[PDB]
Amino acid sequence: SGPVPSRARVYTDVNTHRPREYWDYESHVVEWGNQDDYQLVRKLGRGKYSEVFEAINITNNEKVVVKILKPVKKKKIKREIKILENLRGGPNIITLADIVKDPVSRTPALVFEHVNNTDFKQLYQTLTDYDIRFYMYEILKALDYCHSMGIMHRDVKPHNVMIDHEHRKLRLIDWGLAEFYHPGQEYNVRVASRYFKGPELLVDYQMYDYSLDMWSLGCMLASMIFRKEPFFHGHDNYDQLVRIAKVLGTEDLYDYIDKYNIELDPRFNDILGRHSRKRWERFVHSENQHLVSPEALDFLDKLLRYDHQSRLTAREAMEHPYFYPVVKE
Ligand SMILES: Nc1ncnc2c1ncn2[C@@H]1O[C@H](COP(=O)(O)OP(=O)(O)NP(=O)(O)O)[C@@H](O)[C@H]1O
Ligand SMILES: [Cl-]
Ligand SMILES: [Mg+2]
Ligand SMILES: [Mg+2]
Repeated sequence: SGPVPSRARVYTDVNTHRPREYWDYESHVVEWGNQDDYQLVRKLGRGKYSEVFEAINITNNEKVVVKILKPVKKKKIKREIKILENLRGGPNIITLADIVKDPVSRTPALVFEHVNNTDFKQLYQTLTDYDIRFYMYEILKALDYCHSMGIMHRDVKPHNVMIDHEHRKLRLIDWGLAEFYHPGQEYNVRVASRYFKGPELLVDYQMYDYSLDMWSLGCMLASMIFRKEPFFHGHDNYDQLVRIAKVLGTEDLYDYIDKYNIELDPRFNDILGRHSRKRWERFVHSENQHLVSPEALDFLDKLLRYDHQSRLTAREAMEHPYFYPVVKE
C-alpha cells in the first residue's frame, strides 16, 4: 500500500523560494583559514564525530572553541558548515568563527565562539521553576529561527545546549546532524540520541519535518520538571517505543500508525501490548512538585504527541501560558 505522504504545517516551502546555493551544500566552496592562528589549551570532551578543544586566537588573545572533525563524508562536513553559515547571527544559535585545516594531517576543524557552559548534570537540579521556563523559551527562539530558515536540528538534547547561568546566556550547538527541509523528502530515521528520538524515527517514518525537534524538546522538559533523566529510558530503539507507549498509551499509537499507513516491524508485535495513556500526576512527588504546574503539564502534553503534525510549532509554543512570566519580563 505504501506509507501516506506528509508535509510540514509551517515553513514548508521556504527552501524552494531561496537560491539553489542556499541549500545545495554539496556545491558549496569552503574558504580555509590557517590553524596556526590558534593554539589548543585543553580538550573539552569528545564525541563520535569530533574532538573538542578550548583554544586561543593568538592574533587577538580571545578564547575560542575548536571542533576537530573525525573523518566523515565531505558532504556531511559541507552540510554542517553551510548550515552554520546560514544560521549565523540568529538568536541563541552558536556562532562559527572560522574554518581551518591541519597542514600535516589535512584534518578539517571548526572554530566557534567560546561558551562557558556549566554541566547539565549539576545544573538541571539547581534550576527554579522560572529558570526552566526562561531557558526553554530561549531554545524555542533558536528552534523557531532555524525552522523558519528551513533547517531541522535533529539532535536536540541537554548535551547540545550550552548554558551560561551567570550571564543567563544559552546557545544551541552541534549542527552536525542538521539538515535542510524539503517537502516530500524521505530522511534517514537513524539520527538523534535514543532517549530523544521521536516516534516517527522509532517506527521508521522517513517523511518527517521540523516537528521532530519539538518531540525532543518535550523529552528535555519532561526530564527537567519531573527530575527524571532520561524520562523515557529505553534499552534500545524498540524498547524505547515501549517505554513511550507505557506513558502515552497504545491506543493513540496504533491510530497514528493507521493514519500514515506505517508498516510496523514484526519485532514490535509481541512487545507493545495494550497500555492506557497515563496522567502526568503519576510522575509528580515532593521532590519535583515545585516545578510542576497545570500550565507546565498542559504545555508538555502538547509537545509529546505521536502524530508529528499534532505537536506545537516553535512559534505556537512561545505563545503558551507556561511562558507568561518570561514574556512579562
Ligand atoms: N561552542 C562550544 N563551547 C564550549 N564547549 C563546547 C562547544 N561546542 C561543543 N562543546 C563541548 O563539546 C561537546 C561535544 O561537542 P559537539 O559539537 O556536540 O560535537 P559532537 O561530536 O557533534 N557531539 P555529538 O554529535 O552529540 O556526539 C559538548 O558536549 C560540549 O561540552
Ligand atoms: Cl498500564
Ligand atoms: Mg553534540
Ligand atoms: Mg553532533
